[PDB]
Amino acid sequence: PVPQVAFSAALSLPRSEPGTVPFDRVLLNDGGYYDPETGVFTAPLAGRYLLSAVLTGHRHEKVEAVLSRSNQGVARVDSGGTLGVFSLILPLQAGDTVCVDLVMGQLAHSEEPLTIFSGALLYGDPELEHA
Amino acid sequence: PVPQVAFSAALSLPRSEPGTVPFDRVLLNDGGYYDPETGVFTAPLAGRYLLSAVLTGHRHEKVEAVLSRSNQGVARVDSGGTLGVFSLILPLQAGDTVCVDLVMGQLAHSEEPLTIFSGALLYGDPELEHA
Amino acid sequence: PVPQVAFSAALSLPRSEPGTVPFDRVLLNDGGYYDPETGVFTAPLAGRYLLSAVLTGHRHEKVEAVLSRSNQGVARVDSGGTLGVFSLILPLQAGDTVCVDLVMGQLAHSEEPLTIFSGALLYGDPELEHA
Repeated sequence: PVPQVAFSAALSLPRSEPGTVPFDRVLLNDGGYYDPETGVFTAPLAGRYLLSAVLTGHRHEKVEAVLSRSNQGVARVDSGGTLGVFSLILPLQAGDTVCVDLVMGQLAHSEEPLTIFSGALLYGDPELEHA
Repeated sequence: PVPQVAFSAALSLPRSEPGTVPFDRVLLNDGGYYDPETGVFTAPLAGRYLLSAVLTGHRHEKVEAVLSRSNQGVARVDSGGTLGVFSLILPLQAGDTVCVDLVMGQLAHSEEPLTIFSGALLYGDPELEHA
Repeated sequence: PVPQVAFSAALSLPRSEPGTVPFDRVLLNDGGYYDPETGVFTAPLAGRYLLSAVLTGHRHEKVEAVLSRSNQGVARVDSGGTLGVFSLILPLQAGDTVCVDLVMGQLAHSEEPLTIFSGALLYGDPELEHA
């Protein structure tokens, strides 16, 4: 079959927001699949997919590292301003969910950056089984 | 059918040029399709394609943002040293034309950087119609 | 036929290493094909592939440029801290091998950074011949 799924959204709100930023730029993503408002990414794709996250510089320090399902830790989108970090590929389980850790030092500063999260389907698993 | 099109060129001229730079490194692009001398990109591909522009740092300030056909503004290749900015995907119309705006402040300095413009075909629209 | 090959490894050793870093994070690469311990990349893929190298900043100066088979020089993974530099595409010969040049100034400092080398197959040459 052909899952033909693509997904990508852009954030550009005006100024001071009440908290974290949602996404109003629907560029391409009918099913949505991964809500960037909560970051709860439910990926049924099953296959090989191209993921790309935009890394804010923020040289003021702190450690950003997104959790990865099945191992926790695992920085695929690593930002240092059984466990390893990867960027190109994407070892993800069917239905599993990814979550961002954003807490590595309390005494810090207050800020609200912006981030773009795109990720398009490249190839899906076409059975590929052999009894 | 199979449009099988790829296009990408590299710039590396010696030193001071009389103005903007052309491209003499033919890596892979028989049809050419998008003239990087004028930037008039006529894309007949129609489908999903992979585009990648190289961002010069130039921290000296000024705002670089490439125009996008149908809306004007629209920074897909955004560089800040209905309208939104995207990097991974590429919503382009068949025959559409992309153009860069490079004017956001007159009182500035004179310089001539270099830029690499690669972009390879990923998947094309194979009819996909259903009466 | 279907070569179905993917390859990518991650390095994260503890602290001071005796020399260059190997790779213990097997993310996806059964054949291996390109040993990152020596960098001797033997690519039989033959087709179009997506390559991505991670560039360490190292603003302390020096010139890093990976050699390219068939021409020598040719900086595909260029880092300046018949010959041209490209990043997206990948003009590689079947069986040829790529090697990194890491010597552009003797009077320098001693350091041992880390690097991630991923590269996944996109499309292979399916005969495409026409007597």
